[PDB]
Amino acid sequence: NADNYKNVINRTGAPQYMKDYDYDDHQRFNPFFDLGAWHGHLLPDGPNTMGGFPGVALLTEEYINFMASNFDRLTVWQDGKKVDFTLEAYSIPGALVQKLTAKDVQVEMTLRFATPRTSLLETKITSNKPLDLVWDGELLEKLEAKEGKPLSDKTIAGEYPDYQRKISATRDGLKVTFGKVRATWDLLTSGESEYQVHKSLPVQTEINGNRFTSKAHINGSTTLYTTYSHLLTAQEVSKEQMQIRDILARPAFYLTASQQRWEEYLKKGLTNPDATPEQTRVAVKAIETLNGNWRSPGGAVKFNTVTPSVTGRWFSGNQTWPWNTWKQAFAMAHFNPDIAKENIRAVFSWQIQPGDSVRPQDVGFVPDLIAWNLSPERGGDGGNWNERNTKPSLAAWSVMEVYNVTQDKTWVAEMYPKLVAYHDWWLRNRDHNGNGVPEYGATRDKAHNTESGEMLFTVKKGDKEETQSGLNNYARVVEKGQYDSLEIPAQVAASWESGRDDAAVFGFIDKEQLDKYVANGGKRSDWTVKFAENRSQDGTLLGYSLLQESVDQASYMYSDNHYLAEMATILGKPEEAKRYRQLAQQLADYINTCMFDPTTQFYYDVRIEDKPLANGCAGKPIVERGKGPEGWSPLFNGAATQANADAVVKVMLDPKEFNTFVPLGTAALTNPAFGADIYWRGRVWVDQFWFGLKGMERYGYRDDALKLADTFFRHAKGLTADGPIQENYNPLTGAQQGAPNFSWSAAHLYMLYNDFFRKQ
Ligand SMILES: OC[C@H]1O[C@H](OC[C@H]2O[C@H](O)[C@H](O)[C@@H](O)[C@@H]2O)[C@H](O)[C@@H](O)[C@H]1O
Ligand SMILES: [Ca+2]
Repeated sequence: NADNYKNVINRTGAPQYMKDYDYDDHQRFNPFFDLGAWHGHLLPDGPNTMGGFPGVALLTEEYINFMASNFDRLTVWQDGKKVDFTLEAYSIPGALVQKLTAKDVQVEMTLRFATPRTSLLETKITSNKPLDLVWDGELLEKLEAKEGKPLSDKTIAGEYPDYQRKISATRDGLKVTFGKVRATWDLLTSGESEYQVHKSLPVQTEINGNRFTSKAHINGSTTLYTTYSHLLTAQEVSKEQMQIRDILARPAFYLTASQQRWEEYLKKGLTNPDATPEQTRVAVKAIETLNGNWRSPGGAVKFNTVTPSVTGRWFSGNQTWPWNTWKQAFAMAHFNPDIAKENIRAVFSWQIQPGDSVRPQDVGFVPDLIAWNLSPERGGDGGNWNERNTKPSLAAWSVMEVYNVTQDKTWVAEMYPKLVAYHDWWLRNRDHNGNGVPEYGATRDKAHNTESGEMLFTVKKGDKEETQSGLNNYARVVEKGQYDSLEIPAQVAASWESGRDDAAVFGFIDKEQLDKYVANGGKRSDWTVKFAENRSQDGTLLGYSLLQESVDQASYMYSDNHYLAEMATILGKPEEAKRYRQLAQQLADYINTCMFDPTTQFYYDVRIEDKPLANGCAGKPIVERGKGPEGWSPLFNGAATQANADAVVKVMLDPKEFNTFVPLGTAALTNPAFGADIYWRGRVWVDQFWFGLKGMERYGYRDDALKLADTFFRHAKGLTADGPIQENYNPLTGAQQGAPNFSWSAAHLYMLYNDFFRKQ
């Protein structure tokens, strides 16, 4: 029951700036969103906010921007005298609650969500005499701050002259109008968006520039109702009036709907009886977090989706990525299965079709990033929407977990063809050596190449830049190697497509570390990831590949074939299933044979060397760039043989390798590029962690995973505090880092609850 879980996350705070950013540019507060709505609310922290839920957070299509600190804050007056209240404020799963206590008057305010654009406040007043009610509010003025401190003296209206915010009174409340602003990286409004306030009683309203006062009289105890609605289009504004009228006409129905929606989340969700109360509350933090990141249809995205973080700088709006989607939907299938199915649908709703007007050669491609606004290339003015690359595909796994939970045959029939086209695209456009095993890469694009299809790249040295074109020139410039750095947009995009930005296995390594690598007898060339282009037989360019085959990528492909075979068998396709089992078999054979080094007893990526080996392997395992989580991807995805897996677990459990203060980080201590505070070269991510625990388990090492889970739990910082879920942990110290309310950490924290956490 909800009440058992008060203040799981700290949702207090009084924003002072539109961008009230923390150190990494994320909104430093944690607003309550639900039902996919495009606004959210914080709790009051003291006297100045008491009587209201401060911090109206607006989701301006692709970003989170605060509107007001105080907005619709109640204050109570009896015989011209202000009533003095003391405050209790708390969140629960699915609602914010605050109570104001005094001698002769008491107020109970409960804020829940009614529709995907409209939240509902219930104000329950209890009094033995008549009362005068004052609500007040004030829009924000100041622009930007970091850690509470201002970065400038810039004002919101200065920065956006065409915003022209205007508070206006109405027949049953007030409203805020917003002018058109197309600040592509900051603030995005249609020109007809609004924040509407509607009340269940007549009120009298005074507007004073960018603040308001509103008054009313009541005879005694009474429960009144208020709607708050952020609406982004003229068409939304019209289509809501009707739904506001039905909420005020029957509030209890909507409270009850929400109230019940959440009891069912918690019921379906909290299914591990071995878990401790502390661990069960971590699971609920994740469910809240995950549900908060759920957005309803909005702009170009016709489905309900889930973003990496609603308070994130670049993860807000309905901006959706396939990678974290699979992880999110795997977890949310175990509690909010409806929206898990929609998240998957949303990612596949812009899958490339035959005859596409941008990339007809990318059929099956699933974009890296979809959002409210399409790219100029597709008709919109969006700067985030991205088809430079996809991301690593665990689609079939994620789709199969929803079916595991629901048993819905029609779900599998819906998805199968979407997945098969994605599978086919990998093999056609990401297998430079037609050898059956994928590379990470990039697509053909404005940013990657000329209109002739000649790959762009910039050569840098000292203060000198030199943009050039063509794979011929690129090859040469690399051979000579007379540059400080070499920027290839297409190669930059394949690091995105890898899922890891700074990774050792893709050649990234700081001066001082590389120097010690050389002093230990390495050559600098060992860290140079070559790059090539994929052409059809017709000579058409299809994209690019890293001249390197990644072991995680091959493992995910094994999974893809594995699950597509089961899906095929379920849909009564025995011959398509036999073919996927065979592809799977060839991938396991290639992974074990080509990517496992018996010497160091672990898996690694392979180079696509200029000529293949005697055993069909495109190259030798890239052991010289150290070990990392990809090493146990074959265990997780089930590609590994019992023996090879036995070896990998030996390494994983070794204190000098991956078994650290927080285990299973993103580079072993023995990696040459290792850095404890480096995101993808040391720091522990919960997904990788969990892939690893599952991997041990699958090959008989459940009790060892349970140990590591207990270590993770005792050591990972803040896990049982009330702070938002973040991205990763330093493996030596436990410090958290990365964006608050990070979905996939929630996805996988939740699954750690479901699989491995227990009473010790
Ligand atoms: O938009 C493509 C990109 O989106 C996500 O990364 C957002 C990044 O945007 C800027 O590069 C910013 O400076 C970074 O700090 C921020 O993480 C995603 O994580 C990438 O994989 C890629 O899809
Ligand atoms: Ca290949």
